[PDB]
Amino acid sequence: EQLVESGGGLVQPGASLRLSCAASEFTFSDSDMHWVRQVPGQGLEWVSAISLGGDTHYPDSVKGRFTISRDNAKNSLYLQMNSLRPEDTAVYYCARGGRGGYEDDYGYFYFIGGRRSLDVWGRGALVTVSSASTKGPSVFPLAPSSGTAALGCLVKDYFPEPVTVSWNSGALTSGVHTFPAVLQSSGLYSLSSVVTVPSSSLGTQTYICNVNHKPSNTKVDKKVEPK
Amino acid sequence: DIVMTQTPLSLPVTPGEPASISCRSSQSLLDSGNTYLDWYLQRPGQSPQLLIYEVSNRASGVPDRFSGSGSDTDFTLKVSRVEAEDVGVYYCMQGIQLPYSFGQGTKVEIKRTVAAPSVFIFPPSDEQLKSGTASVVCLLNNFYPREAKVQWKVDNALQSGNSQESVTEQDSKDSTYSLSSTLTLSKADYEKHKVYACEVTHQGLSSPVTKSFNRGE
Repeated sequence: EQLVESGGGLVQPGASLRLSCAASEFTFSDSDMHWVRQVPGQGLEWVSAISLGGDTHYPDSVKGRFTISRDNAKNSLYLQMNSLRPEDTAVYYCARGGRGGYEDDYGYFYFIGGRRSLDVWGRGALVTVSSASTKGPSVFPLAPSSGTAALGCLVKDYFPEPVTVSWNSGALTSGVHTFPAVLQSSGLYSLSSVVTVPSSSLGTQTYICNVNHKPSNTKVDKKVEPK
Repeated sequence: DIVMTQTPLSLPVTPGEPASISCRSSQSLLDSGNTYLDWYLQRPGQSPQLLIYEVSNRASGVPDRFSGSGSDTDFTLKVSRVEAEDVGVYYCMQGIQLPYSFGQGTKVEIKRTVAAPSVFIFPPSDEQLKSGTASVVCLLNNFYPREAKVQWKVDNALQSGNSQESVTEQDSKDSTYSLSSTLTLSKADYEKHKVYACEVTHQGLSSPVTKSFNRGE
């Protein structure tokens, strides 16, 4: 069972943005579906829900501006967001709610257990509501110096969040620290991703940082070499 | 709307020792025969996952060292023995009435022995200097507790206001933190000065540690 959100990125205040959520390995049409959002560093706020019969529900913070919908043929949930404000900036998760079905003589039913719980959550889609424009990053090497050695990449001057960083296409994960981004005074973000490794590996092991900034369509693989 | 309140908002605990988190609703969550109160865990860098539902039922994969109890308006999440991998933010949630509402979240912090950082300094890359900017990076790696002080010096001048710090969430296996401090300079200023140094003060260090380099060497 998996939920994968799409649509996230930058939108200007007053505009509209539509998120989608693709469901896999479960009968999508037999579950209620919800959206919950979280401003990074803060707590959780319920945004919307749609029953397996297409009835919709909203809190007042978004009532009148967001619309939830589903297309069972496509195994997809949608959240259409209009008149966006800076304060709607958040990570938006789709999540599966009460389980049930439809029998066609007797109609819709619900299982009694777990009816008001969110038991499957997607990875989230960050929506940023800002009048700044998209800017792709520069990727610079943090070369290991001349026991344990440290190296990394500096991903500088990008907007909006987020950027992801892996090492050696995901093969290298131990000793990896990718820091939270910082908002620089210029209004652009920057982050560093570092890894600690045996100094004895520096001559021979190849280290590459894989950077992805989906809002600017910027993807970079940067080899980091001793100097 | 139902108001959910949780306490404490921070919970430091040593692996192997028990923990509990309290939640309180503004109204009753009993449906005269279930009570719609859930617990969610959000591990660092992950989305929330269901931990307990309907007050005391464990979701799939949740071991029985977690339990929930309570009734009506007062609830308790308990862990009989905490493990380092439990680090995260735990949230209570009521589902009796739309809108579902969450408590503020309790951040569980894992206590461990003091661990001094390893410190590394990185000059600006020739690539960045070619672009016209200069960033110096100081890495404090795998330390505990979180409190650390980093000072920057450029030819013995203390830098104030032109650096920024970022700290990781606690690691799920060794319960340490790491920290980066980035000093931003124009290329002209970087090329005018010679000695770049980051001085680190931490509980695990008997005296502050300095890592430095000479531009060009």
